[PDB]
Amino acid sequence: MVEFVKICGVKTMDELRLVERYADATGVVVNSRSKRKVPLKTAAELIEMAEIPIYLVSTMKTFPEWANAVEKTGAEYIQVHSDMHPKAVNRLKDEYGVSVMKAFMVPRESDDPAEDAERLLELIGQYEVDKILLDTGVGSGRRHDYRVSAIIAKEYPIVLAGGLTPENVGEAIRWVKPAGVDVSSGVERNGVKDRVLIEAFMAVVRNG
Ligand SMILES: [Cl-]
Ligand code: NA
Repeated sequence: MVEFVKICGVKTMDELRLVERYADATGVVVNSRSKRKVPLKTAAELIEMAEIPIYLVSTMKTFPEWANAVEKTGAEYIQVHSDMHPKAVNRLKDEYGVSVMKAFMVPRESDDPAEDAERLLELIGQYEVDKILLDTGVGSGRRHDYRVSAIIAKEYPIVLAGGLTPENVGEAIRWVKPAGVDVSSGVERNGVKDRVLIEAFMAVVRNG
């Protein structure tokens, strides 16, 4: 049983209200290399009208960048998609009172997933965050990424992310057994959050 579902990358009020009927959390992307990027003012509006937790999602690297974006948007939740220092992560929680989900890339430095898993756990232990997101990759290495993530998921209630779709999320869940899943383009139709795709995704998460 997955307890947490996040649909990331809402760009409009229409996409937000749709996602809110299904997801435990959503996210709005700023100051990042992303098709879902919106200006800070646009993110500030979605953050104000959201009725579920909405993450300010970004690859911003430095404290002043994050601090400016938190001041301008009023974000309560942030998703740090970068290797900003745990000390800088902690400064944001104390000085702005935000909850943090930290995203980690799944390393592919060994053919044995257990060794990539050991390296990943030592990086994760360096942070004090509400939530751990594991961002899985593509191609043939994806099966390796699931094997790594499955080891991590025994130690932390991780959120599994990366290329999830209605067609493949069932295998990802019973392979990795995460506490949560995160999906973006897998529930888009021509780049718009799509109700029928979301319902197909949720059916798998709730069924088995
Ligand atoms: Cl936190
Ligand atoms: Na705007």
